[PDB]
Order: sequence, then C-alpha cells, then structure tokens
Amino acid sequence: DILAPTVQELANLEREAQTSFLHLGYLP
Amino acid sequence: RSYNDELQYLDKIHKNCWRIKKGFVPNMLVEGVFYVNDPLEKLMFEELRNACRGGFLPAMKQIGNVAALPGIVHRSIGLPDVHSGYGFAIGNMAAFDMENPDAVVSPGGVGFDINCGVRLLRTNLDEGDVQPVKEQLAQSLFDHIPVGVGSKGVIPMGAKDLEEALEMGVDWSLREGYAWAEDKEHCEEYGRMLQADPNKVSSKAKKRGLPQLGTLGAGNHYAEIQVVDEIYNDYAAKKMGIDHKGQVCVMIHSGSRGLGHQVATDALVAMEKAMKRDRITVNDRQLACARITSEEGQDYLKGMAAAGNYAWVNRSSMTFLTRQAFSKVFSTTPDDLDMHVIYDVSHNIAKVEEHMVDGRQKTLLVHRKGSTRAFPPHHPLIPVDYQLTGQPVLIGGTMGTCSYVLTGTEQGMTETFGTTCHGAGRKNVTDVVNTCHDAGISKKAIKLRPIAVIKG
Amino acid sequence: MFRRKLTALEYHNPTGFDCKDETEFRNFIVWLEDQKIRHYKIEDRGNLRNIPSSDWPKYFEKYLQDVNCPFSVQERQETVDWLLGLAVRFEYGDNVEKYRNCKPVNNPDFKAGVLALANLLKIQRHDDYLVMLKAIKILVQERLTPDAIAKASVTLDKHILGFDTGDATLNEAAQILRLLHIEELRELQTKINEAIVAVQAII
Amino acid sequence: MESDILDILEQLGYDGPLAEEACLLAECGRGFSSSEYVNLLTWLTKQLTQFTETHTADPLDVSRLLKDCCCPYEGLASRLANGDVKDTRDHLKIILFVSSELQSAQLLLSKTLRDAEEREMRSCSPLQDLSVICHTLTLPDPAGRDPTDTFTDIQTQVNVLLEKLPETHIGAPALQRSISAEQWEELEKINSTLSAEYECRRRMLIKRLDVTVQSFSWSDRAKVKIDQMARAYQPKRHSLSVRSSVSLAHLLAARRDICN
Amino acid sequence: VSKVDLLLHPELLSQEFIQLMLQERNIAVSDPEDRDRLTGLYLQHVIPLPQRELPRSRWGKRMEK
Repeated sequence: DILAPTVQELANLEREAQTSFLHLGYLP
Repeated sequence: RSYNDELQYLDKIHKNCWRIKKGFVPNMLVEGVFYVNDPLEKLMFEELRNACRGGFLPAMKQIGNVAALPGIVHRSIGLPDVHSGYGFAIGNMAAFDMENPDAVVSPGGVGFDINCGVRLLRTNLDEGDVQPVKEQLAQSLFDHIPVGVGSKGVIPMGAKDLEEALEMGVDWSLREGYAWAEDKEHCEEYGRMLQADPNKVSSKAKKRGLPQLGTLGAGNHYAEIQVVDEIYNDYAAKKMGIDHKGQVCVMIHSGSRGLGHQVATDALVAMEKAMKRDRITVNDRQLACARITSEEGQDYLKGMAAAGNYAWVNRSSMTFLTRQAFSKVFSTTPDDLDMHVIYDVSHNIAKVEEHMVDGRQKTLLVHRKGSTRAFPPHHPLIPVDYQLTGQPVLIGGTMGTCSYVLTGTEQGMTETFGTTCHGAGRKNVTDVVNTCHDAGISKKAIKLRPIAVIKG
Repeated sequence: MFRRKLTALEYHNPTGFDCKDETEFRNFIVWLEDQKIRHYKIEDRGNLRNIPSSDWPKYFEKYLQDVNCPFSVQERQETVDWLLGLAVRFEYGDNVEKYRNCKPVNNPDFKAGVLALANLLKIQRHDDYLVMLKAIKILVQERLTPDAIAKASVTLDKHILGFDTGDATLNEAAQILRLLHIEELRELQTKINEAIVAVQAII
Repeated sequence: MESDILDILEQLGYDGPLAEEACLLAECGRGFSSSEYVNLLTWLTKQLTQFTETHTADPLDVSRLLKDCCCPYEGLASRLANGDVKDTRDHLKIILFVSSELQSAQLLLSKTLRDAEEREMRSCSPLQDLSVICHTLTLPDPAGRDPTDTFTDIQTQVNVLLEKLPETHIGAPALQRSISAEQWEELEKINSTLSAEYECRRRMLIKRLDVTVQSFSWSDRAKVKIDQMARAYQPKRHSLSVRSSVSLAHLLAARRDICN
Repeated sequence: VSKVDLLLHPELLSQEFIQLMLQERNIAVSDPEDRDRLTGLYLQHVIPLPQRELPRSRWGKRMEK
C-alpha cells in the first residue's frame, strides 16, 4: 500500500504505554 | 418496600464510603457504592425516603439499575455529586470490559450533550489591573463572543470545513491558525479522538450544527473571568503557572451545540429497535444498551467521537476569540500576556482506558456522565508539566460559588478508576470537593473566585 | 570514471554508475536535480521526475537550457561531467577557506587525578574510574560555560516516586533518575512544539 | 564556458591576470605558446598529482595524467598527445576538467578527514570527555600530552573561575547519601527499566506529531507552498530521536537544583 | 502533486513502499527488517530538497538577471 495506517498504530502505541505504566508500579 | 426493609440493604465501608449490596434491585451483577460525607448522607437518605413514600427514580435506585447491565466490572460508583438523570444517573460512573462479548454501550451513559467541558486560560495581570477596565472588558467579551440561542458564529464555516473539523478536531483548528501548538498539549485525549467517521453522523445533525460553532449556548455554558483566591498546593500551583494570589484566569464552559443531542437521539431510536433483536432486558426502558460488537454500538461510538471533536473545535475557537478580545482591549500581543491554557477536561464522554481490576489488566470502556477524569502522577497520558503533580481537574460551577482546581491521586486511580466530581449538580460544591479530598480521590490545589460571567 | 566526482557528492553507487544506460541515467539525473543542484521547486520537477515517458528528453533539454549548460545531450558524457562539476562547485561555495587548506601528508596517576577532580567538584566515588569522569564532563559542560557564567550575576520527599522499592537510599536515586527522564521528555516536547509552530507559520 | 572557468578560478582563488574574461580568452586562443598558460597548468597539475594516489606542463606528462585520471573527454588525450588540436575550445575544456577534478579531490579529502574524526569521536573513551572539557574551558587539547600535566592544568584552570562566580553556583549534589557497590546493580536495573518505559513514551509523542503534520498536509495552501513547508519542516523534524540519553553519570553529576 | 506529497514524508510511508522505492532506485539495502536504516537511506538519497538560494558567484548573478 502507498500509505500506512498511522492512527491505528498511534492507538497501539498509547495502549502499550498504558500497559508499561501499569506493569511498572501497579503490579501486585 | 418498607423503609426499614429498604435500608437493610445499605451499609458503610468507611467514613466516606457507603455500600449497596446485591438485592436492592432485580438482576444485579455487583454491589454499588457512593462517596458521601455526613451532610450528603442526610440529603441522599431524605431523597430515598421520599421516593419510597414523582416519575424519576431515586439516585440509589438508578445506581442499582446501572449495576445490572452486562459486562460491568468492579462496582458501580456514585461520585459525591450524584443525582437523578436520564438513563444513567448524573454523576454516575460505570466501566464495561470489552473482552466480554456481553458488554454493552449506552447512549444515556455518555450523555445528551456529548463532550461538554471546561477550559482554563491563565493571564499574568492582576485583579487590581482588570478592575479599572472591568466594565469595558466585560462589554468587549460579551460583544466579541456570540452567546445565546440562535446566535451564529462570527467566523464562517461550510460543509467541507465542518466535515474536516469532525474528522480531525483540534488539528483543524490549529492548522487554520486558531490555536497555538501549546493548546493541543494541554487538552484531554490531546484534543482529538482517534476513531471517528463524519459519514457515521446523520446529515440532519450536520445541517443543524453548521451555524452553532463558536456559540456558547444557553444553560450552564459560560466564558467567565475570575481571580485566584487561595493556593493549597504551592508546588502544584507553581507547576500550573499560578505563583501568587490575585492572578487572572478565564474558564470557558461549552458543549457540542446541536450535533451531540442529534447524534444521541438518532442513536437511541435505532438502539431501542436493536435491543429487541439483541435479547437484552434491563430494569428501566430508558437504559438503552446494545453489544459493543454491533453496528448500532459502533455507529454510536463514532458519532459521539465526532461530536466530541466538534466540541473541542468549538472550545478552541472560543479560546481564540477571547485571546483576540483581550489583546485588543489591552493593546498587547496575546503571547506577551502569557494567555496560555492550563487544561481542558470533558465530563460527558465515554473513553477506552486501560485500568487494572483485581490485579488483572483489562481494557475498559468507561462512561463518564457529569464526572471528570483524573489521572495519578506519572501517568503516560498527562502533559509533561503535570507528570509530577497529577492531572488537573477543573470543577466548573456557575455564577456565585467559587470554582476549584483539584489534582488526581494514586488512590483514586485504583479505587474510583481515576474519576472525580464535575460540579455541584442538581448541593454544595465545597462539600463535594471536601468529600473528594477526604476520600483520597483528589487533592485541591487552587481556588478561584469569579468577577465577571458571560451567559445567555 | 566519474568515481571521484560522484564520491565527493556522496552518491549511493559510486562504482556502478554507467553513463550509457537508459533508465539509470534518468534516475541519476533526477537525483542530482533534487539533491545536489536544486534549481526549481520540488513540485515543478514533476515533468523531469517522470522517468519512463518518451517525452522526458524534451524536459531534459529545457532543464539543460535553464541552467545555461554550454553542451547538450548530443554528448551525454560531456553534460554528465559538467553537471558533476557544477554540483561540486556548489558544495565548495560554503566554506572556501577550510576547503582550500586541505592537503594530504588504568594508570594509577590517571585514577588519582580523576579522584581529585571529582572530590573538588563534589562527585561521589564510584567503582568504575570512567563514570565519574563522565560526571565531571556533564557538570562542566552544564555549569562551566560562558552562558552560565554570564547569567550567574521544595524538599526531595515532596515529589512522588510513583512506586516503592522498599529501600531508604535507593528511593532517592530512583527519584533523581525519574526527574532526569522527565526533563529529557520535556525537552523533546518543546522541540515538537517548535516544529509545529514553524510549520503552521507558513499557512 | 568562460563564465564557468572564471567562477572556478574565483572559488579556488587566483591572484593572476585571469580575473578579466578578455585576458583569459586571449590566453586560451594563444594556446600552449603563452607562458601564463603553461605556468597555470603546472600549478594545477602539481596539486592534482599530490592529491591522486599515484604520486613541467609538457603535453606528454599532462596527457599521461589524463589517461591515469580517467579523463572522459572524447579524444582529448590522444589529440593532446599528438598536438594536432589548436582550438581554444580544447584549452577551455582541459582547464575546466583539471580544475573541477582538483576541487572534487579537495572535497573528497575534507569529507574523509571529517568522517575519520567523527568515527574517532564515536569511540567511548576518556579522550572525548577530556577534549570536551578542554574545549569548553579554553585549554589545549590533552591528546598526545602527559595525563598528569593536563590534569594539573585543568585543576589550576577550574579554581580561577570557581571564586569569580559566587560559591552558591555549583551547589551541593542531590545524591547525598553514600551508596555501596551492592546497590549499584539494582540501581542500574531500575535505570534500565525506566529508560525503556520513557523510550516508549517518547516514541508515542513523536508519532502524535507525525499524525498532526499529516493532518496539516491536506490543506489547500499545503499544495501551493511546498518549498517553504519542506525548508521549514525537514531539518526540524528529522533531528528528533526516540532514544533516552539518561545514564548513571547524569545521576552522579546531578546537583540539588534538579531536586527542588 | 500527489507524488511529491508522497515522497516528502517518509514518516507516513509504509515499510513495503519505502523498500519498493529503495529497490527502484537501485539502492543497496542492509538489515531490511530495521526501520531506522531504511529511513536513513531514504533521507540520505531519495528525499527531495528545496530550491537552493542563488549563489554569490557570477552564475547566480546571471541567473537572477
């Protein structure tokens, strides 16, 4: 494809950041 | 039911937390809770007693009906400003796990006025500086901003411009030159919603809302100007840019005009029909719910996102108009005045967050009607300035009582899913703020008192 | 053949260049036009950019006439050399003086000196003898600079670490590391804001 | 071709009478007979031979150099060796070729030297830090010198600016408590995980900027102002990096002002 | 107008499209999996640049007139 889905991968990056933040200091 | 037979279902966890166990209403899925202090307990219990002794359910019973919908996890929560409303209670909070296919959305959960919020601007002048020209400034603000029912935006718009604004949001307002690069930073969701389709909006809504952009509207919407009164957290106030008392600020409270209401109604009328096929039954006919993985649910989600982008564009345009008015009055460039934006929160939006439940990570779609999102410090979705103090939460009231600026806490993120109050509601704003502070779900930083209010 | 001239212009295939080829010659011409000569705007080069068209040589003639090249495509090698020389000359006209002058032609005392320098500048001792040296480097660059000397004339616990390692001394180090990371991220965000402002100023 | 040769000579710098177009044209028309021409050819060819790996303006020697330097002009080498060609155009062509080759050789050597010095800097050695300190404190480069001498030099240098500025300038270190070697492994692990998380956050920020500029690019004015947009956006954008540069050295060198 | 807008933003381009451009221009590619190397090559060889300002030399003066 001549273009890549940028909004979807931005959402993926945001979700990954949230997962990392939770795993750092909210792990029981 | 008997009053004592009704009150046998209520208990207390600690001083600022009650508990409604299962059995208050049929087909419950988990217990409900609400955060109230001693003054709020009296009001809630008087309302319950009078209801048990009008066509509106009591707030506790509406919490109970909300606590029965499929997919709901953790507990139904009533923030200290909870009061009765259409479908979901005003000030009620509920998060549904997307993993369960039984999970549902609710047009009443998000609200009729989709994504109405408060934006704060700071200014480096003082009360004794605005006061000599207070009347002139008020007149200039009244004339510059079109406020009222039926008023049309001063700046022009068309179908292409409206479609682009729906698709992008604050990006469109920032491309045309209406907002600086800093405005996008200090905005919830960074000013725009990722998933959104203008063609998922009914054309009637687009036709209705074309001339309504930049207009405050009637009701609780305003563009008031106020003076700092007290500082409770010196570090938080310094981070926000307010160091000494007497500073000037301007909060704009605005909604999505007619796009939000039309999207909500057009979604509800089809959602009611889809409920019959989807085999879903709930306590109240006003509780519309269809599966997340459904055409109607996805269509409503996209329409609400477009309405939110439109509301953000409207707020950015209002900010630009206020900046221009202040610059014209004071004969100075707005950048020299340091008329930046502190934050922008929305209390009528359902968003897909990633809270943690019972030590297990889960992606939750959270409804927030009449309640404002707050996040703990170091959360990766807050501006860089507020990564050490926590996300600001602005309690936009009305004329009279003083608006507040709280900050989120670590306890609130794991307890109430990072949600706090968003005003007094249909009660005392100070009592609600004190209840939130004592419950460990917020901490106040600045108190601001109004001088001039622009309503319609 | 054209090896030195192409290498001076930083070509990606200095050796594999062939003048007599058909498509690759056009590829090189467009690369030279949009990289090492830059005569017209980006959008105007479109007719020259279209490689496989049969009307491309006419646009090539127009381009050669616009730059006022003394030769034409009747001698492909001649124009190749002239354009390479023009590009090298353009690169030369940046700093003439420096380009004209080019012409081919664990110790214990070390550790003791580093320790003394660190002690003078209040740097805690470390196991590795290179870490504190880098610390002095950063300290001197940040504070012992002309800007800082020209400009010369809240408790730690009040911040939130966001977690708890269970220690009383590692917590301070964690807080300091978090503050440094936050400062770097703020610098990046400031650069991003500057870029957005610069782009939007054009419109 | 007179303009190109004049521009090349001006770029290279010439104090001769060649600054006049008429004089250069007359000399070129004269041919090899003019002493100015042979002197200039010798002046160029000595440097050209110095620059080339294989290391008198007689036709045989310059033709041999043309053959060796891969001169691509059609028949220039053979006709120059024979001497049959006397046209001024040949003189302009050979002058242009030799001058351009010399300029290209100079550019190549300068770029190679810059790349070599950058590679030497890239090495993680104390030399880079010492050079940075000496350069920022106007001191001679310690490379090739005795380490004790340079250390004493920087030692003596530091104090002379220490007392000139107020004492409360450097400040006290923020890391006050002493840390044993046992805790350093745990500190390094904490730094590593923090670096990974903040790298992810930085990447998300850069992607947000990417989306915003993509939304910008669809404007109607964005289709008519491509030059200015490219010029004002490419160098600003392609300098951002996702890598986080925080290390333990920053922790050691951090002062009490960052912890306020 | 579309081609120049496509070539000027390597950030938004897909991996396959960047690889296709690099192969079309006969550019040597190493470690194709890594995006950093591909973006570096594209920025170093393929991306266009704005028009250069007129040089101080005589050629620039002639071009201006």
